[PDB]
Amino acid sequence: GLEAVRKRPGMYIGSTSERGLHHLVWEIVDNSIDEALAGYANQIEVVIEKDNWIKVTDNGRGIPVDIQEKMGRPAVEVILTSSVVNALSQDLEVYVHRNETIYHQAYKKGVPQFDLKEVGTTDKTGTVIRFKADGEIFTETTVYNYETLQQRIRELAFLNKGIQITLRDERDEENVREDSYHYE
Ligand SMILES: CSc1cc(-c2sc(-c3cccs3)nc2C)[nH]n1
Repeated sequence: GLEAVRKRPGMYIGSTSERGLHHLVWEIVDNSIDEALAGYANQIEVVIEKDNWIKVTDNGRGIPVDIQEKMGRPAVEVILTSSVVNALSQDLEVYVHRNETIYHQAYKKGVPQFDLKEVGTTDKTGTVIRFKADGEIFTETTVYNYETLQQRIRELAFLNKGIQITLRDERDEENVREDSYHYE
């Protein structure tokens, strides 16, 4: 049902301009805040990578992977194929650390490029998400802005005392810059 979303993305997101670009980030970030609020996440990271991809990482429990009873498809796929961010992203990747394992799947405009598969072992838990906005949609600007992301990270941490939130800009490879907030 993400096919409508790439037709009238105005209800879902509101304006395809620069402010709609930065709202993708708060979508994913909301999820890690949930994991914090439930009592399992305490650490969260945001990076703007080269070519303006975006990476969010937390140490919560990891998205559920168990197979569902309606179609035999994993929980994590059923969930992402309903994601606004995923629909309006031209590429998107996910890594999950769960059951002592590292699972992985990868999309185009919300269409799964292959079945969830196992790619390693772990003794951690958590989720990683990387995505790259669909330019044919966000015509105007595909460049993120540090100050804007930075101000909002700072309010979120002050709103969630005890939780370490970090931002980093890796676009200028020779000059890497970082801020980390952790209110007692
Ligand atoms: C950074 S994206 C992300 C997604 C999630 C989780 S954790 C979860 C769980 C549901 C039930 C038990 S853990 N669901 C999602 C979507 N955390 N971080």
